[PDB]
Amino acid sequence: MELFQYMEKYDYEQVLFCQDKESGLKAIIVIHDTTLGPALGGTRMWMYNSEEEALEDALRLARGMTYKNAAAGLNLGGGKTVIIGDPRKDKNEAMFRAFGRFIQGLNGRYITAEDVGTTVADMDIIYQETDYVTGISPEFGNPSPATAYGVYRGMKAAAKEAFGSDSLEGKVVAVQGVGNVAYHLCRHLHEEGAKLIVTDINKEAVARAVEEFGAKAVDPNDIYGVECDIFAPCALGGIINDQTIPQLKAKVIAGSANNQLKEPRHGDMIHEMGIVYAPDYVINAGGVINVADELYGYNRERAMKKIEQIYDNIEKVFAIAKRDNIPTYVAADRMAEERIETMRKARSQFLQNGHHILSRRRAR
Amino acid sequence: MELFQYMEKYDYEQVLFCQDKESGLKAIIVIHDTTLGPALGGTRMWMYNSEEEALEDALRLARGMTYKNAAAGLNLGGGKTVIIGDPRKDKNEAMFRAFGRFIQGLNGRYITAEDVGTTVADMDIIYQETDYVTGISPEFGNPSPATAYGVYRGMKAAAKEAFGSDSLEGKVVAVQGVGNVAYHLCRHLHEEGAKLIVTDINKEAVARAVEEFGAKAVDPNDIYGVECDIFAPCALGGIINDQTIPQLKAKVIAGSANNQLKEPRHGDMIHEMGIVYAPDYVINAGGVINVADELYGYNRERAMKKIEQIYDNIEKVFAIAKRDNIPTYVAADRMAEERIETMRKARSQFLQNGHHILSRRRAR
Amino acid sequence: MELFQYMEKYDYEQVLFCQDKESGLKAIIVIHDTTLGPALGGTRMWMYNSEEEALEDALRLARGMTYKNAAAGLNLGGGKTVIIGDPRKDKNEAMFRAFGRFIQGLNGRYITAEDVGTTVADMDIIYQETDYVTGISPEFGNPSPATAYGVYRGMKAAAKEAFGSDSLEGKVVAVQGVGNVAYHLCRHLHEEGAKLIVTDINKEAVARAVEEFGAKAVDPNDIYGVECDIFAPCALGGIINDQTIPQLKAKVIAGSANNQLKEPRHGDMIHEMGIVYAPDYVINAGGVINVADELYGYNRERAMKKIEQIYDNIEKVFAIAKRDNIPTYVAADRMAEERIETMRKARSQFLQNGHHILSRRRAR
Amino acid sequence: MELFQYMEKYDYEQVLFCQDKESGLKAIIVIHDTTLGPALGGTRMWMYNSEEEALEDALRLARGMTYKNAAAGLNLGGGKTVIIGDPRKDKNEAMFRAFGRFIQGLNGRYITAEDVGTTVADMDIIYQETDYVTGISPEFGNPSPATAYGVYRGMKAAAKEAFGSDSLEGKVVAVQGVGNVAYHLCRHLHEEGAKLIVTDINKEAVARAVEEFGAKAVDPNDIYGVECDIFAPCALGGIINDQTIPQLKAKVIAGSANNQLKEPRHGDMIHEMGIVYAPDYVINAGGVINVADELYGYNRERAMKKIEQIYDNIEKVFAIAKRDNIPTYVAADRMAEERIETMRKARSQFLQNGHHILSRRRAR
Amino acid sequence: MELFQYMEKYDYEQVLFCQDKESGLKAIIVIHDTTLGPALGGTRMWMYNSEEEALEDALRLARGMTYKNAAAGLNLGGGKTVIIGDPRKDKNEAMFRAFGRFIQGLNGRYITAEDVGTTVADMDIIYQETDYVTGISPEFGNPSPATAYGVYRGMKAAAKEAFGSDSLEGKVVAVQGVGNVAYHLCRHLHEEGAKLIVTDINKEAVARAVEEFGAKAVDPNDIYGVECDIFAPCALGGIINDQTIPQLKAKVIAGSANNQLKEPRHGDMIHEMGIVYAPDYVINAGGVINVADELYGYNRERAMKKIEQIYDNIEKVFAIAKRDNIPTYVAADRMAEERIETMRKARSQFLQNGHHILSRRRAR
Ligand SMILES: NC(=O)c1ccc[n+]([C@@H]2O[C@H](COP(=O)([O-])OP(=O)(O)OC[C@H]3O[C@@H](n4cnc5c(N)ncnc54)[C@H](O)[C@@H]3O)[C@@H](O)[C@H]2O)c1
Ligand SMILES: NC(=O)c1ccc[n+]([C@@H]2O[C@H](COP(=O)([O-])OP(=O)(O)OC[C@H]3O[C@@H](n4cnc5c(N)ncnc54)[C@H](O)[C@@H]3O)[C@@H](O)[C@H]2O)c1
Ligand SMILES: NC(=O)c1ccc[n+]([C@@H]2O[C@H](COP(=O)([O-])OP(=O)(O)OC[C@H]3O[C@@H](n4cnc5c(N)ncnc54)[C@H](O)[C@@H]3O)[C@@H](O)[C@H]2O)c1
Ligand SMILES: NC(=O)c1ccc[n+]([C@@H]2O[C@H](COP(=O)([O-])OP(=O)(O)OC[C@H]3O[C@@H](n4cnc5c(N)ncnc54)[C@H](O)[C@@H]3O)[C@@H](O)[C@H]2O)c1
Ligand SMILES: NC(=O)c1ccc[n+]([C@@H]2O[C@H](COP(=O)([O-])OP(=O)(O)OC[C@H]3O[C@@H](n4cnc5c(N)ncnc54)[C@H](O)[C@@H]3O)[C@@H](O)[C@H]2O)c1
Repeated sequence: MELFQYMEKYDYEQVLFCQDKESGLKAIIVIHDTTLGPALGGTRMWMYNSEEEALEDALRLARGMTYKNAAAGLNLGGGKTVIIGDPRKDKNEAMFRAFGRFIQGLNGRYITAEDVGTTVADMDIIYQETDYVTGISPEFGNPSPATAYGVYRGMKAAAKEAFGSDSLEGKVVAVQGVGNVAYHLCRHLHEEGAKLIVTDINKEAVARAVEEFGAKAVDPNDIYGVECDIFAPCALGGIINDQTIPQLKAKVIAGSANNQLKEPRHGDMIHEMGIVYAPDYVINAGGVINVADELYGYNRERAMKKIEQIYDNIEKVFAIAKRDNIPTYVAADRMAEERIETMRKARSQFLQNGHHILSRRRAR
Repeated sequence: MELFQYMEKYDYEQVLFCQDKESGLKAIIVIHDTTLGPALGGTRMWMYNSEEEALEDALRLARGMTYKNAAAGLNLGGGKTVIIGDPRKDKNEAMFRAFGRFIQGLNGRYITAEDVGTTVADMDIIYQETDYVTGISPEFGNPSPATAYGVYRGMKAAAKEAFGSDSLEGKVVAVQGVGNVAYHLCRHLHEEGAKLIVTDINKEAVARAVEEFGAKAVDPNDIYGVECDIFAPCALGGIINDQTIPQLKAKVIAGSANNQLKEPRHGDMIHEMGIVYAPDYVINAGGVINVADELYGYNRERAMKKIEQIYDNIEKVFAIAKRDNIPTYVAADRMAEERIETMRKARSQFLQNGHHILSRRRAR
Repeated sequence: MELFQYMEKYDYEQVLFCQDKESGLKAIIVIHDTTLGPALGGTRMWMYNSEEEALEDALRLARGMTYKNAAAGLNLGGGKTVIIGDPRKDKNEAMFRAFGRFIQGLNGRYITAEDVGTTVADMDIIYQETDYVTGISPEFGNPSPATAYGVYRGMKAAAKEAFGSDSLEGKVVAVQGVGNVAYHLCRHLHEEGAKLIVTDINKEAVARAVEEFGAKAVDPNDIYGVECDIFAPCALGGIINDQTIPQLKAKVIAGSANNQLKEPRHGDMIHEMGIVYAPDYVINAGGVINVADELYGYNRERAMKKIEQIYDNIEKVFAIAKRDNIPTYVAADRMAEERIETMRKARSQFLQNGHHILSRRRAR
Repeated sequence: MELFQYMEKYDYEQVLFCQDKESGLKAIIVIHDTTLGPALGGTRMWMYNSEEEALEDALRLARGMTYKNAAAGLNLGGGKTVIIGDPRKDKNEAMFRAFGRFIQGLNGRYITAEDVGTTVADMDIIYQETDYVTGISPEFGNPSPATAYGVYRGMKAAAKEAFGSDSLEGKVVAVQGVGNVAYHLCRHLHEEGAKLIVTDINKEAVARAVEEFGAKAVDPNDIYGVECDIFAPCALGGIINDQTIPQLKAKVIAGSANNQLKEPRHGDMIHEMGIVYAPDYVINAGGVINVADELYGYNRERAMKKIEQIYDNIEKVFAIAKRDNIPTYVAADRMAEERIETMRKARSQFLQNGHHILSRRRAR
Repeated sequence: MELFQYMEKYDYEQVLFCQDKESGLKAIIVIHDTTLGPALGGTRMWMYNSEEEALEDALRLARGMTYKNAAAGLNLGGGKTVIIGDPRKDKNEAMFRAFGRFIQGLNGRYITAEDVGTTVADMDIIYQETDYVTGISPEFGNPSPATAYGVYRGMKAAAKEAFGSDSLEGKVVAVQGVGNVAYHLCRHLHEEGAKLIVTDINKEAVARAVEEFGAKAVDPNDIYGVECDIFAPCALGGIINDQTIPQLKAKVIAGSANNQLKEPRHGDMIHEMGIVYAPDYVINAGGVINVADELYGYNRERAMKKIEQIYDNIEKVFAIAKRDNIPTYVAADRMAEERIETMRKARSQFLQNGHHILSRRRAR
């Protein structure tokens, strides 16, 4: 692969291949940047056809988590674990005890959380070996009201961008998927008093939506052509593709879905038309904020006060996009890199007793 | 300025000029005295025309905080920070991360709090770099009921000075400004059963006052000439000036406003007439007590029990003023300096494991 | 002075005005940069006519120590203390106990050493209050053989620059001043087998030089016109001025004197002629290396092995000067700033247990 | 006094004379025995005519607290402080800050609490200097329900001694004094369903007693001659004197009063008659148990479960009194000394990490 | 005795009566002042007729050690232990193990050393229980060359006072007693080249003195009338009495004997005549400096460099005596009290990590 070429083109710190034979563990931990703080990342268990599939996937997700944690305002880096196995039939205790010792042997340099493939029952076996695991605690045990609240605030900011007013009484919001994250979103949007147009691949969830908030049951294939204001995709990625760009009649795209643009040329075309696209990983970053506020000792009010700042994050993305005459998906990356370089240069004076995110401190 | 002459005439320990270029921070931390404990002080952000304006302002406020923290009964010194900038447009994260590291590099020798110009959203960025910051905690998050309760107790003490009885059923209290601190004061004064005469530059707050407690709406320019007993200024400083001294018909001045006397000759004239002036920084010291009780781990009952002692503080000020045949604004300074010198001499025996206000101790 | 303008033009971290009234201390500690490590600097006691004289002097010496400690290879920053007093009649214990507590209250952020005005009898009073003081220890108690050894190595490097050969058998070295630092230098130069031409304002030291190593007694005013190879000034600063540049018949200037060029235009003219000027603060940095190796627990062999690298330091200065087509006194500053920026960027990965120069570690 | 003779006859460890001149403190701390644990004792402020009065008083109370803390089941020794002053007019902050440093300088070897003469407002000034102070905490802030509950349990045990049955439905209890400790006692005695005969020097408290529980208002001088079963003195000491022994018609004396027997010959005569006298410092030891359970972090259920054991303490006193053919006031001392000697001999095996009552341990 | 009156007239911190019955220990520890540091004092074992004899003796020696440790330049207070027993027949291990635990229970607040009555074989039993004991270590094991060296330096200073020249070639020194401390003194005085006149109650030591350095054997009763310059008493106290003042023909009294003046009226008469009396506890303080330098880890060169400063101590005593127009034995007390008050006021700024003499620090 010439793996140091791929590392050198993007400045990856480490890739790290763990293995354990009596338990059957093959894991790839990738730490991209640990400038702001420790590298928080999800632990994803999935079956890949080779090692190179898993390696490329771990490297892309490490870069993505660095820009997410930076542009969210967290003092955390970016990394990602891939466990090569099958989560239906290739789990036991022994691989997670082996894996928790491989995390404890990095000495706090990498913090893990649950992701696609692991549950909060495998981060209890890891917690028996390490402290550097999050999303576990009896105080904590559910990021979906948090992610919905952050999508709500980002939609406020994008509405003040595209229109000037953020009071959404008198707006039309089309929402695809009502799966636990757009559901609380639809709670927030009707409790403000906005009109809702929902769809889903199921109908029982659509029946729940119409019974709760009087939404409009529309078929899933033509959610794209609905004349609305704010289109909020919450189902999958690759939704904005070449096959669907002229189908839109909305000017504000702000949803919780990951990897919304299929190719960056689509983002170029959206910026040439005029659809106000707030970027994908700045809006939906509420769940990562929620699971990173556990590192203080979890408190609901502090974490919701931090999730409230996604309004300001989106507003700075649009300010940089209008200053630099670039699209907004480029403005998100440049916001994050400016925060990384500025905190490299502004935290340079010597202290022999500095605080990081894992520090021992006063109870207060 | 010959800055060591000004430091030597009043025994300032340190002045300390912080600077950071990539974040735009220019700060002046002034530590006057750290005999009793660490130097607690506010962090004030304001735009000054030069450096000398900010320097003179920081030095005056450092001396003022030393006498306030001493005469309140706290084990804390006096200092003050001035950040030279514009709080409407010259804030970001990077200057407060730089500034929090400059506080952490004093090693607990200076504790900061919010003041005129900063909020409790900038002491969360400082808290990511240091423990020596107060007014932040999720247990804590509001000094105004505390400051009003302390003004109430000091008015009890001044009423027992001027009359002998502290039960205020049958008294007349004129209050200017109903802005969040005299409001709870008016709650306390009518729940004792005293008659209220309020005024304000607004009328909606006056309407709220009349609707709540049946106060008397009087115009703001002639609040000074109202025949009353206890005049409680709660709006600005420089109220007692030469233009308004013969306007008074009250004999007890006890309000929460800072810098009440314009010049000390006015205090000389008040003492020559006979108006019982309890001093400004002894009465309104309840908010500093509230934000300094957080250093124990915040508890409401302990802090209110400590705010209750402003009765005794005012009573000792009047005892020293009658012992020493001086005015009361001089009696406040001499009370504070006697407490400083007595705790210098009475805490002189050696211990290798002493407790200060920042010490680690048993949870209990 | 508009002191933040002068701080912002050169990126000073702190200026810090200490004062103590019962002991008579007025001190100015200036910390320029603490990127590489703590700020090591001398404590200089001298009488200045005002505060502004002392302030300008402290600021210049702080910048000079930053570039010296950087270009020497040390993990130390640059700072400087000025005590405003008279060392003949205004010393006692009480000001150094007060001053040692003001250094201990920076928490290791600034390390002090002896300099022009203090002795190793005032850094014993400071040592009773702090650990952040160097040059004191009973293992240690004499930087002059170290500084001479470093001047010897730098002269080796400048001789290989100007000629190609470093074996100095068959060279002519003119040395002014034989005061304890050029004396061991003349030991090294005749034990290699090089011819010496010494001078001094005294004659008894010249008699000692001629009796020891057979040097040539030449008058002090015409040491400049002596036809030689390597001219080694070791007396004062401002030697290379406009009045003496055409007097030289030497092509290698390498001496232990501080502030050799009077103005940088003189360095421009030296580079236009062709005299190989190795810069002043790269050669004579052996004494600072000697007093900074005490921070490990002093060992003579490790410190001499570190002083041996001034050959490589001079060789990199000449490599940058030939790469960048600038003079050598500019090449020294650019070497130091490249080392500062490169160690800012190469030590950026997170550790929660990093080592600095003041760290506790294994005895081994 | 030949003070070491008095110390040697009873094995006092230390007497310790503290003094502070600028605050006016003259204190006598007496530590009798610290075998079981640290010496807990009250701090009593009172005016004595000389030093010898205070010294004899401190020595008697130190021995009394050793036998109380031993026979109660606590891991605490016995000591006592006497401050020589006047609590009406000779208190300030400075003497308690001086005194708290003199307690902190014993290093946990002596723990102080409130007693006759100090309040819980002087153990807040001491708490600013030391951890070895009890009865202060915001969790804690009232030993009187505890002392009453313990008197109730001891009366249960004495009733099973004198009769065999502990169910007190159908008994007659005469109680003198209804001052906050016999009041909750009378609550417990009527909620079991026992008949009450109360008296007091006041009548309003007697009116409260008759209105609450239907007690019988009897004059205070002839409470001694009332035909009853269990006489419970709760007012003063010296009640059982020669003038009142034939006045009794009761066979169970069990009250919360200190120093009940005037001379031990009275206890000899009570044991010769047959009145079941449970001793004074075994019954009323509930308040000391309450203020010593704060040293764990105060919990109400654990402390009440420990106060419940006074039944077993009284039962062992009567078992030793019937085994050894001695009176019961001698049986209390011998119970305590057997516990002291047995815990000297049974805790003799070496540990390098033992637990005492002041130890740091797991939160759990 | 009214022991708090005697404590209050001189500001004694503590008197502390230890006792242990199974070992037979009766000890009186007196701590006078612990402002400068911990209280260093000797442990003296002697038989006194009562307690009051021992108590008065302990109090006088505590005050004397405070002024000695202050005027010597040490960071140590003054205290003194008296053990009431007979050192010929009333020692064992058990009393020193009991006593070492009573010193460890003061927590470093009092440091003990050997004195009249104990040896360095009883401070090995104490060292098995505590660290706060000095004069014991295998590095250490002999204050007499130190005390002689300090007497030599003080005699240098008194010779420059009385004459102007300190080079003692051509002087006459009469020395009584040649017992281990004047012996090394006579070594120093003839190795400078001064003429010696020795005497002693023995003759074999006088024969050793004449054989070594050619001294002059003079009878012991008329050592006082010898026409000399510097009279150096080294035998006992009470030498300068009314019976011997006109016998002197010397003008410089500088010897190592304790308690040289019988009454202070004798010192008044010496100052009225003109005999330059350097005070007793400033000259002979070399042994206390030697045993207090062990607290750093003992090093001979550092301790001798500190003993060298007795020249400067005597010079400041004479400067204060000529400034204040008082005798010199009063000038010694006022030098010490000025050092105590100045270090109370100059070490007042807050640090949470200060160094004292018992602090843990870097090995270096
Ligand atoms: N929960 C969080 O905090 C968080 C964080 C980041 C991203 N997200 C993203 O939010 C999206 C959904 O959230 P979730 O995974 O937590 O719950 P979810 O998977 O239950 O919600 C998805 C629902 O969308 C519907 N769906 C599937 N295909 C669809 C299609 N073509 N068209 C319309 N609807 C379709 C289904 O009802 C599905 O249950 C996901 O893309 C997830 O990655 C969530
Ligand atoms: N909150 C505290 O704990 C605390 C502590 C110390 C001092 N203070 C002082 O209390 C004063 C007011 O308290 P605040 O700042 O917290 O709330 P605030 O500023 O809202 O109250 C001030 C109100 O007074 C009225 N006002 C302005 N000018 C007036 C004028 N000429 N005449 C009459 N009323 C006028 C306005 O209604 C104003 O809102 C201030 O001077 C403040 O410095 C408060
Ligand atoms: N010792 C070190 O480690 C070190 C470090 C850095 C710089 N230096 C520099 O080295 C120089 C001298 O070293 P030093 O101060 O340690 O010992 P030093 O002061 O005793 O040596 C200087 C001697 O030069 C002679 N001198 C004075 N004026 C002269 C003149 N016009 N011409 C010729 N000679 C003259 C005198 O003999 C003088 O004693 C100084 O400039 C010092 O700053 C020394
Ligand atoms: N509160 C405790 O935990 C505790 C602990 C140990 C001992 N005690 C003892 O309990 C006794 C009383 O308890 P307290 O001090 O806490 O409250 P208290 O002092 O208010 O109760 C005493 C009351 O007894 C009455 N009194 C006074 N003289 C009397 C007399 N000749 N005859 C009858 N009644 C008389 C008065 O009403 C008095 O208020 C005291 O002797 C106290 O020492 C209490
Ligand atoms: N060793 C120290 O560091 C130190 C410190 C402080 C004080 N001193 C004092 O130094 C004095 C002697 O020193 P030492 O005790 O260590 O050794 P030491 O007791 O052996 O020296 C005293 C000698 O003086 C002689 N002596 C006794 N009576 C005499 C008399 N009337 N006239 C002349 N000589 C007489 C004897 O030879 C005696 O041995 C003592 O007063 C001691 O208190 C010593």
